[PDB]
Amino acid sequence: GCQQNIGDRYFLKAIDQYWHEDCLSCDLCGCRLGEVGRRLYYKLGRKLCRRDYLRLFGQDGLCASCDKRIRAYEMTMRVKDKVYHLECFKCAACQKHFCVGDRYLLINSDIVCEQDIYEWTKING
Amino acid sequence: DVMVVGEPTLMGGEFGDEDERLITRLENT
Ligand SMILES: [Zn+2]
Ligand SMILES: [Zn+2]
Ligand SMILES: [Zn+2]
Ligand SMILES: [Zn+2]
Repeated sequence: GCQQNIGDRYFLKAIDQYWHEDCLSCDLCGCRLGEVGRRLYYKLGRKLCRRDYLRLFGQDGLCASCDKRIRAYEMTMRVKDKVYHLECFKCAACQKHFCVGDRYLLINSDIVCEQDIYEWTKING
Repeated sequence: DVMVVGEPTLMGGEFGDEDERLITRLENT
């Protein structure tokens, strides 16, 4: 970076170069890459944070529920081949959002919570 | 066919593995 040796208790090593805590910054926004995430992105000769990397080079997808696009930086729920906007990952019956460890069934592209599988299938199929 | 809810993940986060570089924190004296 500043091309000067640090002389402190803690320093960083990235892209076969040594850096300060303050010197290893994202080339686009200037955020401290060490405090923000344990990894940096290296594209077109630039050291980039995840956000700027994904906004610029990320791959978008299609939501299995709403059929609208999902931008690369959007939070998602991956289930087998399918991908959902986090807000679309909800039970088709009760419209309830889930918790880690909860049980749901995947029918086609429908997410139906466990409690609801019976009544939903009874009504819909 | 009955599944368990996992953690969310970012959309393009699967795709940018090649471009990911690791930051090593080191010690002195
Ligand atoms: Zn420096
Ligand atoms: Zn950035
Ligand atoms: Zn959606
Ligand atoms: Zn439900």
